[PDB]
Amino acid sequence: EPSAAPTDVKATSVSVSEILVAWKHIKESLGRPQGFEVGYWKDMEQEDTAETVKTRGNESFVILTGLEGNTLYHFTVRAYNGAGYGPPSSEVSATTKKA
Repeated sequence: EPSAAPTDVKATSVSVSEILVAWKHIKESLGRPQGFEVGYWKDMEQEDTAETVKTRGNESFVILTGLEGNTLYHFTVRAYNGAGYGPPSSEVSATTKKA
């Protein structure tokens, strides 16, 4: 079971519909993930409406696509493996571009 959240989490605006989320891998002494789950939600909606994307393997970023334009998004990232989900990262935010 992953025991720690990823660190150095950053969200970066890419375009009207894309945001890059990147993080640092967890120390192996804290567990070995099958991947990470990124939860994301629009600011004007609850965290309980969050959509999720899973990565698989050891890449420490994902470019989220199909996002609403000119919109503040919030993100958290957590590791996962067969035994379950690890704790979530600090929340980060970025806004998709305008017009």
